[PDB]
Amino acid sequence: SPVVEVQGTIDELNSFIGYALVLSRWDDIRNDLFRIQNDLFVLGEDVSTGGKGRTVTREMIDYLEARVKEMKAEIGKIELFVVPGGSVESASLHMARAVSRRLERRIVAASKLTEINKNVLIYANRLSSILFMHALISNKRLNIPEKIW
Amino acid sequence: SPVVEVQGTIDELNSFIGYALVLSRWDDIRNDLFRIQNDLFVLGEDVSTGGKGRTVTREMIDYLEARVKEMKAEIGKIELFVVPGGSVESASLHMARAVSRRLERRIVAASKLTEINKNVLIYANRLSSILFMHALISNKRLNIPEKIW
Amino acid sequence: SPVVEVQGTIDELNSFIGYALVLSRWDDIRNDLFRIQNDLFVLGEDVSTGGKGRTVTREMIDYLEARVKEMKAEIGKIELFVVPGGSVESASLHMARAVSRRLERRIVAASKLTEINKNVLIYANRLSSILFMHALISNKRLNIPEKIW
Repeated sequence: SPVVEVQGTIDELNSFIGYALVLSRWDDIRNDLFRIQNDLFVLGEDVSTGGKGRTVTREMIDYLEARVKEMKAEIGKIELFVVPGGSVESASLHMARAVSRRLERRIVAASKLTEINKNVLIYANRLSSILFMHALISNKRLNIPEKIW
Repeated sequence: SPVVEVQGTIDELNSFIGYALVLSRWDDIRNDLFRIQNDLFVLGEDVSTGGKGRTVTREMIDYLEARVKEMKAEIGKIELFVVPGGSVESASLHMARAVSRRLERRIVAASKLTEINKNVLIYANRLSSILFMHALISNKRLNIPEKIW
Repeated sequence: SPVVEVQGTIDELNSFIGYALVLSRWDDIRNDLFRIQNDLFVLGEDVSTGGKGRTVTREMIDYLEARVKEMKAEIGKIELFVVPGGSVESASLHMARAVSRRLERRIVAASKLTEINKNVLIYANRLSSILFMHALISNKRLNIPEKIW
């Protein structure tokens, strides 16, 4: 309000990511998540300072994209319509992903009323993607098959 | 936006249900929850395709109602103002229930701007009810009394 | 809608608090949380009955403030920009805190359309504060250092 809603959602997302992090059992995913938590403070500042302070960089976005590609290689084909769940590790990541998608919606809504750097929405979008991959990888490493609709 | 918000909330709800499912210890509740997760994909399609694709059926609604009646028989009298919590199993179901109630609110809001089949809101309403019953049953089976306000 | 959104958020918050309560390992925090869950029913009635029924008292607000001061003494200096997480106990409290902050936003929005007692927003604000302190105390007692951005 106008960006207070976005800021609040970033905060909520960060808390959900912290929860997923505590449950994660792998260093690569844990490192991704901790990096993201720090990136979210930058995203918040970018949005709040109208881009006058620290800003979301293309490098930050590229890291998420690179990790997504790497994990897609580990998973292989991804059948559409994955039922979210399986393990608590994956479940927590799917909940975090849902909040990240809500963040995307809030950014889009706020952008129509206030100026927001394009990298903010782009980062949020890539974050939703990496969290989905984290969820799939977690189940795979725990020997839990995905259920499809 | 107009239904993007509803779709996003369905997604969030599905993730919370998946979490509650992983924590559940009984086949009847687990089966209800998995059925619901699949029903939510149908609900999403109904809303997105304006009812042109798959739609929420009265049969789907009736199943939830039948299960609610069955569980009400197991619980007996339900004193109003149950403090949500007790066990992690029940706590997760109460969180899922809160999101389902949010889904109801989002459907009502969207229905004033776009056409949405009546079965969509009805299903969402019954879902909020069954999740409440799941929470009560879970505590009962775990020997945890409910706390009342 | 106008206060239906506030009521729904209070419900969601109560469910998140119940989750954090189940995970808590200390009587002081557990007692605070249970008191809050009961206070939330009062907050809901205050909002719904337009202040005609039970209302949020200054005493209820004072209790939260007193507990916050007490816990600040246990923590000592609080470096700004705490990354939410560390333990599942703290993570759940940070998630609850995010929902409480959302409640604050919803109350502010609703107050511009309907009359709401000032104690309602004040209580919500203090609740967000105490949950943050609960999260810090939980990690401290579990020998988990906070991570700072």
